[PDB]
Amino acid sequence: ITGLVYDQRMMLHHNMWDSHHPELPQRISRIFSRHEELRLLSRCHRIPARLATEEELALCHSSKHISIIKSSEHMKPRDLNRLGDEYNSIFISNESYTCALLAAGSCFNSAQAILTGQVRNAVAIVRPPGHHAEKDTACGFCFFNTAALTARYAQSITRESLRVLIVDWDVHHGNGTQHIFEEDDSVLYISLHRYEDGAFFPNSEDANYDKVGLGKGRGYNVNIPWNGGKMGDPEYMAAFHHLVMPIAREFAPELVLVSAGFDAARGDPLGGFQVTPEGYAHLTHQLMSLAAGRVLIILEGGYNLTSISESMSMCTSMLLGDSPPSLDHLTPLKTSATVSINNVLRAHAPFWSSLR
Ligand SMILES: Cc1cc(C)cc(C(=O)N(CC(=O)NC2CCCCC2)Cc2ccc(C(=O)NO)cc2)c1
Ligand SMILES: [K+]
Ligand SMILES: [K+]
Ligand SMILES: [Zn+2]
Repeated sequence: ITGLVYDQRMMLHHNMWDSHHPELPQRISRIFSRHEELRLLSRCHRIPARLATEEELALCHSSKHISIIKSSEHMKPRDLNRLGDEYNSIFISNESYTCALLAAGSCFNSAQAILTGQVRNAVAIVRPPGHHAEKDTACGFCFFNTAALTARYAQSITRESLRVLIVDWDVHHGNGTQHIFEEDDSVLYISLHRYEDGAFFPNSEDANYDKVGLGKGRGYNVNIPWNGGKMGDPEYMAAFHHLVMPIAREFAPELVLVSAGFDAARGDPLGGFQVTPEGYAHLTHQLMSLAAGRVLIILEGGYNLTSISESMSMCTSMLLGDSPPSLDHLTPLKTSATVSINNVLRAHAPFWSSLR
């Protein structure tokens, strides 16, 4: 029923100059170990990992960007150090390119397994993350945009115009995913992210609510930016009820990809929010009502090892069919959260009749 892909070879990507960098190899092994402790692994169908090909990376990335990252596979440490400093917040090791290939190819196999009907949904415990990677550059711990590539891969084996919904609940804006699909009406990108008027990473006004897409893509980019607050379950539930789910139902996606960063969880040193594991489980179960249940959960950020292990395991439990948790929908929101939601409603009401 539920697929799961994990490969410890993705642990080889590491930071040679700061072993305490929070994007640790143990991120994925701790999540995998938690699935075993909770006896969820044996309930899933193990999907094998594989390398994405260079032709598949070219679905979203330029040949120059593919070539440069590929060239790092055999660089000396001094060259890996210099190459990394040419990007915003990037460390590179000799294994980084292969791990990025394995992360993308693992989601390709997961999407294919969903599209053949072999599994109903799937989880991908992969690293390095992807949603900060742009067409021509790496950024924010990301080399290739795994979620964006998986969307294009799905279209390449079913129908070119297959309607794919990408929900990005990582605490950071997926600037790479937004730009790749900004003019595309076949891929709806909805991102919830801490914004702080543009001061939170990645420090760009591209993440604001008035960025709704370009050309034919107008209305197919939904930014839900949080400002001046410590958001948690009530704010994310309200955004799904008023924004994500009404838009997603009207879009009627045929496939749902979740850029699932868990750095908005309580205790995360980079996020500062307090979304609980039950909150992530509620969001997952909501998305399962779409696309006849065809949901692929792809790991992005998340850096409290205990928090991400519990949170993603709760999402897998939901995909396996376990009963969703009960949450108080009457809890009052932070006042700035209501302002954020109303700003998004005003910006997207001219494009979605479900908001009018
Ligand atoms: C180079 C570096 C390393 C580490 C471990 C963290 C950070 C960091 O503090 N950052 C967020 C931030 O506010 N930087 C400001 C920008 C304005 C001027 C001064 C610092 C970067 C970052 C990138 C990606 C992700 C992610 O992918 N999360 O899922 C998280 C953090 C930098
Ligand atoms: K996000
Ligand atoms: K779009
Ligand atoms: Zn993040």
